[PDB]
Amino acid sequence: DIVLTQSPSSFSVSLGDRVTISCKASGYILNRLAWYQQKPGNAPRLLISGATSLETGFPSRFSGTGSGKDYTLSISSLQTEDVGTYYCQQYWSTPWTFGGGTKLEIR
Amino acid sequence: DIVLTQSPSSFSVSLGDRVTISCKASGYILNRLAWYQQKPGNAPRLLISGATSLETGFPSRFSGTGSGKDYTLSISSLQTEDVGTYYCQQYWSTPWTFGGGTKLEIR
Amino acid sequence: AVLSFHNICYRVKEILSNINGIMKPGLNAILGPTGGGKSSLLDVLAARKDPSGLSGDVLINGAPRPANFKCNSGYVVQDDVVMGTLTVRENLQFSAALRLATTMTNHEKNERINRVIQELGLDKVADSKVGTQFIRGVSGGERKRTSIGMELITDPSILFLDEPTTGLDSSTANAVLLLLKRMSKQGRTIIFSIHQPRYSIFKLFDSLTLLASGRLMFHGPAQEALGYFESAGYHCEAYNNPADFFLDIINGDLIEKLAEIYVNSSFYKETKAELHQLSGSFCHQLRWVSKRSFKNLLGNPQASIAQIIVTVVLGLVIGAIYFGLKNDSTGIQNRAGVLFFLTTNQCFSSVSAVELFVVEKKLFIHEYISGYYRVSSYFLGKLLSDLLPMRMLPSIIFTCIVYFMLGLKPKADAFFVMMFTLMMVAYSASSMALAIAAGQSVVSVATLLMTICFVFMMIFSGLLVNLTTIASWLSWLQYFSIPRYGFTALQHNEFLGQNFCPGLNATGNNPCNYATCTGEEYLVKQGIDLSPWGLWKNHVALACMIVIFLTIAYLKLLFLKKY
Amino acid sequence: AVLSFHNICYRVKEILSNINGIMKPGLNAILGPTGGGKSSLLDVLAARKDPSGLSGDVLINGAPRPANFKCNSGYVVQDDVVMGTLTVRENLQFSAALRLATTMTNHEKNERINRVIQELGLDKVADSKVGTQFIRGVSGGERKRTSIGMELITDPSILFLDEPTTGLDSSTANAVLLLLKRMSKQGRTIIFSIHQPRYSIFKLFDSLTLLASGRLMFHGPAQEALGYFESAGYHCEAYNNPADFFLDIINGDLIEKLAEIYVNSSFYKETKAELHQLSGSFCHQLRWVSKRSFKNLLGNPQASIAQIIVTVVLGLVIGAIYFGLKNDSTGIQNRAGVLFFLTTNQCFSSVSAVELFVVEKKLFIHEYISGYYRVSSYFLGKLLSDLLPMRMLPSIIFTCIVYFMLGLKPKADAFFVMMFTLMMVAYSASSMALAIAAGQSVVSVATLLMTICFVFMMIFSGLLVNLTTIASWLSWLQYFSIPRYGFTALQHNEFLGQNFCPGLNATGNNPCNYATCTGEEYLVKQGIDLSPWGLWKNHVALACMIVIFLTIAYLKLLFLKKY
Amino acid sequence: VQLQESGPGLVKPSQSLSLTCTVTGFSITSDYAWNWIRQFPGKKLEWMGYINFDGGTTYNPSLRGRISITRDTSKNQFFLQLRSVTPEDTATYYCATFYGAKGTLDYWGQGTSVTVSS
Amino acid sequence: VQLQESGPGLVKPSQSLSLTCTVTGFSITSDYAWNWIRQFPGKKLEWMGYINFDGGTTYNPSLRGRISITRDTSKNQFFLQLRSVTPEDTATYYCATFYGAKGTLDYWGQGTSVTVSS
Ligand SMILES: CC[C@@]1(O)C(=O)OCc2c1cc1n(c2=O)Cc2cc3c(CN(C)C)c(O)ccc3nc2-1
Repeated sequence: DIVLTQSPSSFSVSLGDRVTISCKASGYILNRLAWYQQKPGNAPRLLISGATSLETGFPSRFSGTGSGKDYTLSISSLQTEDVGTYYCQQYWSTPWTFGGGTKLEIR
Repeated sequence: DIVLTQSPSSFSVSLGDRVTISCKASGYILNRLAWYQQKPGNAPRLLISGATSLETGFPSRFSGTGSGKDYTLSISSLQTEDVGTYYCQQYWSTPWTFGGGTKLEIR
Repeated sequence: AVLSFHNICYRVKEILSNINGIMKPGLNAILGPTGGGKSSLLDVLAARKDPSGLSGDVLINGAPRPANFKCNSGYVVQDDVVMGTLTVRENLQFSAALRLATTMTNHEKNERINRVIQELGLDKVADSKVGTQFIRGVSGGERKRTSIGMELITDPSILFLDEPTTGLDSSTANAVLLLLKRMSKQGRTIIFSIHQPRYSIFKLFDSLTLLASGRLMFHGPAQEALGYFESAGYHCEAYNNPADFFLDIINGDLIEKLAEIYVNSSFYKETKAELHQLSGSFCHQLRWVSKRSFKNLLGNPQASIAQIIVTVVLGLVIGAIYFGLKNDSTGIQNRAGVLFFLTTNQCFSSVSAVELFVVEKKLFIHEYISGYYRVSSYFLGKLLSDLLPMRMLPSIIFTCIVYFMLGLKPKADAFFVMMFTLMMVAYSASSMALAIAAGQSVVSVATLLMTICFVFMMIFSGLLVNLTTIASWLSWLQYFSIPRYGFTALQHNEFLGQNFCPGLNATGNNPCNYATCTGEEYLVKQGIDLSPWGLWKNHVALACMIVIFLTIAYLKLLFLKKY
Repeated sequence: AVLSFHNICYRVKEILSNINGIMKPGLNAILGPTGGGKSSLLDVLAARKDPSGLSGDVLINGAPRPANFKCNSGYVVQDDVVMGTLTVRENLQFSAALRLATTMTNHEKNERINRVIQELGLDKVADSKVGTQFIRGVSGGERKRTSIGMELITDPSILFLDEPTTGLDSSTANAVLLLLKRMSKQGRTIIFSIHQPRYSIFKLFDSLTLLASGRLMFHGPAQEALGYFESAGYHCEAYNNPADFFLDIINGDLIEKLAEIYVNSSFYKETKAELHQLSGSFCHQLRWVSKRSFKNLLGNPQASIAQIIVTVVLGLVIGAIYFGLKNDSTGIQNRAGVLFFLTTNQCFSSVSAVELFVVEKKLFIHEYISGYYRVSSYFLGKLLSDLLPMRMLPSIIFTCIVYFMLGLKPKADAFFVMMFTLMMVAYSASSMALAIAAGQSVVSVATLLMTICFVFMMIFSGLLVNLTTIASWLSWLQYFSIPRYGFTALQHNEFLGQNFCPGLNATGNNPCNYATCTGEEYLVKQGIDLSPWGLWKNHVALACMIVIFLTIAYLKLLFLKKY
Repeated sequence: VQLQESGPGLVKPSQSLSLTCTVTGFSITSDYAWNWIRQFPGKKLEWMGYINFDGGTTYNPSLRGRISITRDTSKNQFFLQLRSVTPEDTATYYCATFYGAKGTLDYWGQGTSVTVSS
Repeated sequence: VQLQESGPGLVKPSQSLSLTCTVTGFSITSDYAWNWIRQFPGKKLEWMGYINFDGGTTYNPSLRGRISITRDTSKNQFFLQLRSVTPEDTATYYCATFYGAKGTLDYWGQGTSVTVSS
């Protein structure tokens, strides 16, 4: 199938920082790369569809810049309400594998 | 090609009337049937796409109910600002023929 | 009973000038080289040539040849025209059915065979299969006897043989010729032609004739040939074959000189004083023709079963490759591909029909000139015997196997629509092959034509090119293609209730077109009707093509140059 | 110079017991029936059989057969092994190139032919083309002479002939035999076998031998055969062929009785007192093999030009059907269809490759046992002569015609990538066909197989079924298919910069998927790489398949049972 | 648009499992595809399989023969029947809603946990 | 999003015709296809042909060899060059904007009239 390796399994950032979460694919997804955001105790809220679009209900800070296999998410000047567990998903094939899911931290 | 016969080339209706404009196709369009509205001295403003949808900027009175070849438009309780020249278009093939264009009148 | 002839000029190019003589009740022999008229004069006396090409007369017992002459005389072709896939009893019952009177009893049909098979010495091999390359059978020396028995049913007084010795061994052919010598005294006039004869053969004749480059060199009894050519200027040397010394004269140990000798032959003068004294039911026809090819069909597993094994295995492989076609974005490609493949296979397997008629062409010619059947009886029988069963089965083997493995539309009627459509396309491709094969003895030619032909038709079948996107002076060619109508019918049969964008119901609205999210969108984009007439229009087109191509085959088999 | 032998037992099944005799410098004849050993003993004395099957000895002038015996003796096959598509001068220069010494002069190669063609009486037909079915040429009676001249280059003292009379007319064969009689006194020992001989042939021999059902019946000079069989109990009747009366003894006007007569033959006792006195360069090899098949290629328009004309038409027909493939929703179907059709076409013409080796199989066997070439010289020459040019051209005819009419990707490199890919797939399908058809004399077998393989390879090529949607225990079969790699390379070559949703730029984002709005989406959905290695991976796979299938062909031509 | 699960939060091993997702605000026969997800402790998400709007269904090939999805259309329900349940797949289960054209898991359930012990 | 024509409202017959549609609020190299329409007196609309965002173009097959559409990308213009103009096609001309995914003539010009007389 297609496994989505979020090689940075975690981070340690501070407020007002531009963090870049990679999501390395095991095959060409062609911008079929979703981003979710699971706060602890909740279902994954959809964040970015199409690997470049955005979902209504977020600031214009989360932005996906992906091409081919090396998809990534850019969070410019993150907030307090944006620490979570970001899962990248491929919806190209049928077995919709998710990413490992990075987890932001505060130093 | 595909010719769009608006067999009712004209009408003679009154205000608050439900008028039904037919648009007989010379082939299967599969809901690829647009409706425009040309006020005299203007370009055709788009009215209905997909033969069942609607375009923002109109009341919920214009409604397309088409299936197969016998597409039609229903104007329930038309207003004074709705007399015009309604052209039906197929955007299925490349040679995008329009309809003859009916023209409403007031008795 | 005697034969007689006078002043025969035969052209298309006169490879003859004129041949004079009579043939007594006995053993008439024609000798010479292959380039000579030794094979053409025999077709003249057996009326196997164009009468307009013939010039002189054929006078029999003071009467010309009637239309009844071919119905009471027997000509045997040099190759084995017998049914080696059948047995002697079955084949002689066939030849008894189409030659004996309808009033005659089936007991009489049992007895008259036993008056002949007992005579031929074939009582050992009565029920023994005659023999094929793939089925061991009787030796060829009695295949010759089998054909002769096939031409002795109604007791013809006049027998004709095309090279009774070629194709057999030496002592093998002697047993045929001694049987014919037994026939030489029972009031049967045997007229034949032998290439490279032998003195063992030469010592038992009654009358002899020599032809060379369309020139006559001898007539009369067989003994005096050696007596005459001594006076020509030669002498038969010590221990030489007389029948080979008769060809020692021909090619210079010239033709005009020897012919002038024959003009001043006393053997010709007696014949000059002789000749100028002379010259001065359908249901039954379909009851047994169907059976014979039916037993040919059963008696050949390597062509009947071997084309079912290919059908079964390829029925299962296609059942394993596809196996439950999904209703996803790849479903359109798979369904169209398999329908494509099943249709193309039917078509291309039907280039084996060219085998049926091309192999049976020479037998058809001899059997119709003998008058065993009307041409339409042959045509309504063999199609009932081979076109019907061998194409009903694979259209059922494919249909039963690949339908429920692949999961094609799970309705009762669609299963049988696919069954009937494959049946019709098998018939239609076979009918074309039948039109393009009728009246041709070559295989490599026709098969070559059929093969390009289908390769063009598939380009118009609708998969390799979208038929609506062809220049309008080519879009009339999309009607001359059999793989178009069957493939269109299958796409119409299967793509109606289907959907191919999972999670996206498209039948109400198709947002974001260029999608092909339902069966109708793919079907219309191919230029195929959605009305229920759009299905059976293909079937009536295929039925008309069957009838037209069978009529072209019928006319080619009718207007064929049988001579 | 004499031949001699003693106590020969030959099995696979002993159709022999033991044959004893010597052959003087003269005219040695072997007679009998076809089932007898008359065709096997000649292969024994010419060393054309398995030595392990051989038992006894072959002693020549007090010396056994060395490895040099085949390089200084000449065996002539029954059928016309000559190049009827070439002329006598060209073919005899070929046979002079591979048999005369490299040190010998080209003037000597001009002269030694003229010492032989002048002897054969073929000075009239020196530059006249020998003859084909489709090119009128010399008569077959001198085709026999042409082969004999091919086996007289280095002046072999020992000549062997496989049935010098069969295949020719009577006076036609006499002119061959009188030429051999001229060779019978020039110190050339001719050893041959004739089926159904004649007294005109029989009157000029020097030594005679009779075989029947693997049993020896005569040895010694040819005159005394008639003298011996009188004492056996028979008498040659008045005016009978002596050579045919010698077979009158065989089949009952038993075998053990006549053999026991031969054991007590004085002709055998003298031979018993005789035998027990006895028993007691590569660049040059490729310089001319390429030329011969090259002139075969030029001297056959019906196979060389006839396979161009078609390519030319189809290239034009395919140029007219598609003609400017649009970048709309139908563009994917058309581009994939044409690319599919081209790959398939190449594979199918490759199926006539069998006709190269299967027809040239018997000539290859005789020519290698004669020692004209190393097997690799034949294999590096014929592929240079027929595999190279006949597949470089259609891969250029298609490429030049259908590229700019259809409007395939308008770059310089893509034109040549398509050119090279079609060239490689032509080579690869021809290589597979060559491996299947190496070492098989049958055509209908392999041709059936190659079609079967291809019809399976195409089912996997990627159009008729989506390769990613196959069960994982079948997705390993997608690597054994030649139409997969070429078709993948063409899809990779053409579908890179393309777009197919007009008005919808898809390379930035593809809203509303299930759309296939760019070339990459179609290419990936087929399971095809997008990296530039994904293109040439197919080419290296095809190059490895060429080398592997040519090696399988090379081993089949090497490990073939030549005997 | 509005999903919710209701089922046993415990089960004996190697027998079965039943979950039910009742959909309000929308009819499961109208437009979308409806799928299940499970998230293990030591959080890793794992999509399980979707039932189409017209009863057709496709399941995650890792879960073959074990998962089945049925539906009761007369009250907008679809059922997760998971058989021969090992104690290892004691994950938190969800029902979710897939657009088809947008392509993403647009809507989710609330979250039911299944503990497979004895 | 914002189109406008500017050209001669008259022409001699059988020579040529030039119209220019300057697009503001959007770049004609970005997304859409850009087409022309004409509406005759005795109003009947007639779509003429579109130039794609990447220079490719497709024209109405009734107007073969007579219509050509060029583009000057450096200022967002596309040009209607109509040659051998008969006096019969004296229609009111428009430039319009086509979505591709929505499929409809979403945006239109203002309306330029061409009278072909002498
Ligand atoms: C595309 C149809 C098909 O691949 C199939 O799926 O069914 C079987 C089959 C096919 C094509 C061809 N054949 C078949 O049996 C035989 C054949 C001969 C062809 C010849 C003549 N051969 C003797 C080389 C051509 O010159 C060109 C294209 C040819 N295409 C084909």
